[PDB]
Amino acid sequence: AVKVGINGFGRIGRNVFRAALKNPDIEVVAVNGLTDANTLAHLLKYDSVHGRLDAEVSVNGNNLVVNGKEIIVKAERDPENLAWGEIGVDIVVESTGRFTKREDAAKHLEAGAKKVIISAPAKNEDITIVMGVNQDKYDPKAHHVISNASCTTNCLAPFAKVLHEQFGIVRGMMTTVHSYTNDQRILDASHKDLRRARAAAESIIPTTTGAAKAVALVLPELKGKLNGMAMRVPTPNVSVVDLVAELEKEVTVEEVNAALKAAAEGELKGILAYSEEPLVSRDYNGSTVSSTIDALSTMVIDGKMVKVVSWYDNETGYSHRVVDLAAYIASKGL
Amino acid sequence: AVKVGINGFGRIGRNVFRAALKNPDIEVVAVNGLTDANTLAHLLKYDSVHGRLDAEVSVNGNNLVVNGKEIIVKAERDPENLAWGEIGVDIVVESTGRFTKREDAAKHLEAGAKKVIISAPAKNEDITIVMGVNQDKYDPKAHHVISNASCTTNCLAPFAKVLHEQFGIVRGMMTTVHSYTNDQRILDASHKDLRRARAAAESIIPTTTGAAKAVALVLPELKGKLNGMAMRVPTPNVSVVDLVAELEKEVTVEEVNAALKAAAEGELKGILAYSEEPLVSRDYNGSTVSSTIDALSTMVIDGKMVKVVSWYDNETGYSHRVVDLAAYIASKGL
Amino acid sequence: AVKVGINGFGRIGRNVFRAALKNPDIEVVAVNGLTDANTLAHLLKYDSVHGRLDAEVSVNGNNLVVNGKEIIVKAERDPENLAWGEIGVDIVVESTGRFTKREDAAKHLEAGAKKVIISAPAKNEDITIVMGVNQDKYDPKAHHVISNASCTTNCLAPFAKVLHEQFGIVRGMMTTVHSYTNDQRILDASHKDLRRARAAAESIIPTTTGAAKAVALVLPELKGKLNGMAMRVPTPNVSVVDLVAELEKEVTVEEVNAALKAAAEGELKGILAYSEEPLVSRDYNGSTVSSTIDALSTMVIDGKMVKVVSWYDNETGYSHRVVDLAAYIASKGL
Amino acid sequence: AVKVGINGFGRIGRNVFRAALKNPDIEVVAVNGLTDANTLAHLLKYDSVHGRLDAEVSVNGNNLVVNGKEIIVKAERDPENLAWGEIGVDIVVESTGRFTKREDAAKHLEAGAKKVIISAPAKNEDITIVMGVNQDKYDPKAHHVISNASCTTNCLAPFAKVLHEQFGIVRGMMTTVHSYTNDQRILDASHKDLRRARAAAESIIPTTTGAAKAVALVLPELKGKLNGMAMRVPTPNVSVVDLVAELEKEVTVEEVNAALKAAAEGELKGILAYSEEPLVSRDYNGSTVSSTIDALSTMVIDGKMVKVVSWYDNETGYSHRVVDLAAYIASKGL
Ligand SMILES: NC(=O)C1=CN([C@@H]2O[C@H](COP(=O)(O)OP(=O)(O)OC[C@H]3O[C@@H](n4cnc5c(N)ncnc54)[C@H](OP(=O)(O)O)[C@@H]3O)[C@@H](O)[C@H]2O)C=CC1
Ligand SMILES: NC(=O)C1=CN([C@@H]2O[C@H](COP(=O)(O)OP(=O)(O)OC[C@H]3O[C@@H](n4cnc5c(N)ncnc54)[C@H](OP(=O)(O)O)[C@@H]3O)[C@@H](O)[C@H]2O)C=CC1
Ligand SMILES: NC(=O)C1=CN([C@@H]2O[C@H](COP(=O)(O)OP(=O)(O)OC[C@H]3O[C@@H](n4cnc5c(N)ncnc54)[C@H](OP(=O)(O)O)[C@@H]3O)[C@@H](O)[C@H]2O)C=CC1
Ligand SMILES: NC(=O)C1=CN([C@@H]2O[C@H](COP(=O)(O)OP(=O)(O)OC[C@H]3O[C@@H](n4cnc5c(N)ncnc54)[C@H](OP(=O)(O)O)[C@@H]3O)[C@@H](O)[C@H]2O)C=CC1
Repeated sequence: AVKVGINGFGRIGRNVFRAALKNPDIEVVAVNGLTDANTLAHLLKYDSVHGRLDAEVSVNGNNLVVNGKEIIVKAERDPENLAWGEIGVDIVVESTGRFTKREDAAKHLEAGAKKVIISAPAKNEDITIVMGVNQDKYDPKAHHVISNASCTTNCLAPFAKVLHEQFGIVRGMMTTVHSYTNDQRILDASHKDLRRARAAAESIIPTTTGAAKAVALVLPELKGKLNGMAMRVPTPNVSVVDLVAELEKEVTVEEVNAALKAAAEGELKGILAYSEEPLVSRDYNGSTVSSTIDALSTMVIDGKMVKVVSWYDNETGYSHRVVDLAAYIASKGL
Repeated sequence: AVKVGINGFGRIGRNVFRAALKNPDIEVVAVNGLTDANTLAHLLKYDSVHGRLDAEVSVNGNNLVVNGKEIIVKAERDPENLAWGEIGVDIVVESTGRFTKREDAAKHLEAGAKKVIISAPAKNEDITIVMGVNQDKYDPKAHHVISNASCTTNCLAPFAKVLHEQFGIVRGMMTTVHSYTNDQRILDASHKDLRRARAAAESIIPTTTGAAKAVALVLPELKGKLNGMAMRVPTPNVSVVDLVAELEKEVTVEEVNAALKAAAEGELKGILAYSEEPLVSRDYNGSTVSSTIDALSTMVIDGKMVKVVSWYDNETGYSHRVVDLAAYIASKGL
Repeated sequence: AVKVGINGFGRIGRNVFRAALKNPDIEVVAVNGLTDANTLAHLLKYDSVHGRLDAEVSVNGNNLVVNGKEIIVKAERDPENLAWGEIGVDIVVESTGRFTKREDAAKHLEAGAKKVIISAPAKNEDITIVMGVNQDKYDPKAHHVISNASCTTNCLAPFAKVLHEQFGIVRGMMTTVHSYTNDQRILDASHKDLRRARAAAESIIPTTTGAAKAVALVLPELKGKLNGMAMRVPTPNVSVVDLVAELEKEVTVEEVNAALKAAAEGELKGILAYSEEPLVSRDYNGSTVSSTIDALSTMVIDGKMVKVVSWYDNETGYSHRVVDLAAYIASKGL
Repeated sequence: AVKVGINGFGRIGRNVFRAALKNPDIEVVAVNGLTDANTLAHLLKYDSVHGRLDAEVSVNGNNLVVNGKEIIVKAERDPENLAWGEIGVDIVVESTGRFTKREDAAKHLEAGAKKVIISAPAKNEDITIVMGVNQDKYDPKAHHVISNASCTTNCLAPFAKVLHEQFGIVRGMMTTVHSYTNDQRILDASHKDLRRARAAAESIIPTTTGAAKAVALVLPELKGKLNGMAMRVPTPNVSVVDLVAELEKEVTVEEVNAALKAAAEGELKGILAYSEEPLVSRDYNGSTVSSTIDALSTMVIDGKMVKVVSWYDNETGYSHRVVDLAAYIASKGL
């Protein structure tokens, strides 16, 4: 229903396009990338991780045709030259990873767009929203350049919000055993992060994460109470968060799990999910929720230190949340 | 000079042999497996994880000849029929993974060996030892079936000791991101643990570990103070411990790091290591220590919550421990 | 209609089941393994390669329930004690990998079955059949212990048949760059084959194959004309046969490609397929045909030496042909 | 003795460096990249595939100090601004993959160098040399910009030369099951070759090669009698060539294998090795030789068709021939 555009047709760009296909409220009408329509059609149809797209994918001239609907293809590397206004696009998904500072992503608004959602942590964005945690603090008048946050922050927040509401977190650390991404190297090559410079499918690669910090942007009362690290491992997709927190109240594994299960059926249905099954990561590939509690891994020590473990498909769940935010923003009118 | 017999020439047994060649104090004279000498020489000679053995390996009759010395090869399924006496083996390394209970491991004693080291956590053993932490508590008169704990416990124990001795650990949670081992499956197949039943090279597989609780055997005062889990990921060797604990005292990163570094250069030299280089797991493949602190990852929240990260080559570090334990026992006079 | 029993609920055993679920002409009524119904149930439901089973899988005591249907779960490691005769089973799929010699597979007949399908190259079988190539030679009154050959032979026989009737093969050699299977080791371990004893997910492993001479069994015209090898590589599923051959006739890539495409659209429809898309292995995961020609890879040198590349999902394509042979055999009287 | 400069400090540039350290005739005095000295020295020091370099590496100013010798680090994205002449560099190793047209490679000569070796196949290069095959055609007067060929052409040419010399090649096809390289993609991303645009570690990926045809640039008699393709698999290093040739004379495996053994221990020692061991890829990681015949894989059909399989560590063997060629050039006069 609401016209949308995707700048940067990559892992997240193509996955948002795939998710958009089932949302009614929105309609992706144009996409921009650095490649031709034929490459774009191929990468869109066949995916190593997500499989063959189930739709009629074709190319007419330099315009994609998916299930009969024509999508316009651009190759304008400079975001102010896209002309979103010429084609009616109201929402633009910024997923190139290059325009995360508000002044750059703002170029889309220059080009005619009304709202810009950045699929990554940002700088000086008008607002940071994690669906299920603070979409409500959104104002159509004041927020135009919204950050959807990171995939890691999307997994953690929802169940950090419950844990906090319920038992209260005094402090905690998280580690995300995360699959590799396109920001890494196939074989030892230059990278600013000397660890990410190393062969991705060959080692456990410790790296930084600002996801633990970022959650304070959506859960202010958790400011200065969390921190953590990341460990990129040799799987192509699906990651897991392992949170160890000291709470204010005294609990047991059973009360902690009952709490998460309740939210998963209540307020966070669709965002937070609860699994009591002993699954592995390849089983979460295709998961649309942002966070699935591995109930079997919950642990308590001294009645005050919990260990919660959550799964998340960094591409599918996050892409879906981009679609959700898009459609939510659109419903608040613009 | 002390004759060593190895039962179960697999990953730990072969590596223990490899490590044994570097130490003259002991002499491996016998090895028991369930294949021919020819299959053993090849598997000993070519290692996918560690590379070719630097030494002459040959097959004479059905005994191995490594650097001219002939090693007796046995094919006794039943430990009771090994006759370690007939050939003078003094210490036996029990590395089959099948005889971790006193009932079975003791069969080696009844068969003529004086001491047995189980290269894994055991049941009803005379004593559980982690070198550098409590070997001093070994009693040559009272202890015959010795357990050398697990590779995880060996990693965490030596630094847990430091943090505790000098700071005080109220409570802690751990996660070891572990390479996969031969107890897993290449493709989905039957397994007691439905998690380790899944294709090892394809997923991040959460599983259990008694390592955390096993620290209490070697460090009695940390009984019931720490607990944890594991996450098997797609790498062939090298693992890492992630400990998150609450100290008695309020420290800083530098504070913690100073203590671990000091310990490694003095107290726990050769056992505990300290690294300030941003390395990846592959870099630790071949490392002989038990624990190398990834100093760039030490982290503190509030001054009370610490996160320390430590690398350990699960096969090489551990096997050099088995060799050091076997040399220490023998020094107490068999 | 026909009632089926599966002996060895392995990768092939469970994928044959998944395939059968869709077919009304057959009916899986019981499975045997070396584990409990709860383990089999979980393995049948979550697959690391093919994903979750879209059906209702549950347990009823010791029995499996799948979509309202009850499947008998046994755990008899000796075919002699299977009693298929008692439960009404007509066709038994022998997919353990341990009973491929008539002397062992015929036990199923003695146990009351009417036909046995060996899911691998057999010894002293009654007939080896490659659907599409020679199921026509199947005699219902004479053949009862049937071999469905190997996944590689099922890939190769279809197009070698076509090229041979079309231009006639004079001699050729093939290599199957194959995915690793459960017959290999995770990390270096004992194996009847020292190539296969090496860490599977770590190297390109040359190994032997009987698939190319086995072809002679279904197309005797090609006896002593073909030969070949295999190289197991680090992918969990999907393989590709590489055939280079000397032709009786001089041809063009374009002629060779036209023959193959015609056979796929006509005679060999559903077994031999043809593609002109620039695809990779992950793309053929789920494929039901036995052999898919990668036309872009087709080459010709001197108009006499050709090269033909074909894909095959070693688990799915092969699992579907077992079901196909099951229904064919059935229809011919049982 | 002869001062060398390396341009492009990548997998091939750093490996040539490791090689060069161990060669008395050459001396790398300078390297040019596109990143800071510290990033370069960490990449040189730790290698995920080859290990920790045994030599003291440090960064004195913007220069690298290796084993006491200071190496000049430049960061000129443009060849002619390199001033190789000022610092007295005679031979420049071109390993960026960007200056393969003799016109671009000539810019080094513009900048003061006397000779340029392109570590890849070139366009309009002066002479293409494969060590052991045609280094004798090098003319110190006529040749300035020289191509060392590709790792694949270096594996194929030496045994093709032997086969055609002893038996005579009527024609043949080849396939190099090759490891992935930096020109590939981590996860599905834009690429000129749609096969290479796919996740490198996840699939078997069929691609094209110039190798088989490029053989004629070293062995002209073989012009037109060869062609092949490539298949990159999920291994980080070490490749294998699989040639099936229709020979002129009727031979036996023993005869094909005897001729190869002779040359390996005679005329081509150092370049062609011969193995009768059942080895796998990981075993050739670090081989300096250009081609090792897997004697066990040698097979022949109809007395005229043969298949010979050869291993080659694509980074190390090739990096050792560049140094070799460099040293041979130095010997002929600069
Ligand atoms: N992968 C994941 O798990 C997640 C990633 N993200 C974030 O999303 C962003 C992109 O990541 P991801 O999709 O993973 O990576 P990709 O590299 O797969 O996607 C980035 C895309 O941007 C395209 N691109 C670059 N510049 C332009 C341009 N100027 N105009 C048009 N297209 C352009 C690139 O095209 P080309 O390839 O031609 O260079 C590429 O297709 C980053 O901010 C990342 O941190 C957030 C959550 C999850
Ligand atoms: N892998 C690692 O990183 C570490 C492992 N451990 C422990 O070490 C032990 C071995 O593990 P790992 O080395 O990985 O396993 P492996 O599976 O590689 O080796 C096990 C060996 O035991 C042999 N074996 C089994 N039964 C017998 C028997 N009855 N008589 C003689 N030989 C026998 C096997 O022969 P065959 O192969 O023919 O079946 C096999 O080589 C386990 O207890 C494990 O928990 C502890 C620390 C680290
Ligand atoms: N995988 C492939 O790509 C293909 C394999 N094949 C052939 O299929 C056959 C099966 O192979 P695959 O599916 O890969 O292997 P798996 O190991 O997964 O399956 C073998 C099944 O055999 C079971 N089994 C072993 N002994 C018994 C017994 N005595 N009684 C009951 N069940 C038993 C195993 O149980 P458990 O694991 O609990 O011990 C397992 O469930 C082999 O002949 C193989 O050559 C043919 C085409 C394709
Ligand atoms: N890899 C192998 O197995 C083999 C490769 N080759 C050939 O070697 C060449 C490079 O291969 P490989 O090492 O694999 O690739 P890499 O990408 O690892 O190396 C490319 C190197 O060149 C650098 N670079 C790029 N442009 C410039 C520039 N303008 N000035 C200075 N430095 C530059 C890159 O730096 P940066 O990373 O910061 O961009 C990088 O260090 C190619 O021609 C390849 O075909 C030949 C035999 C074997």
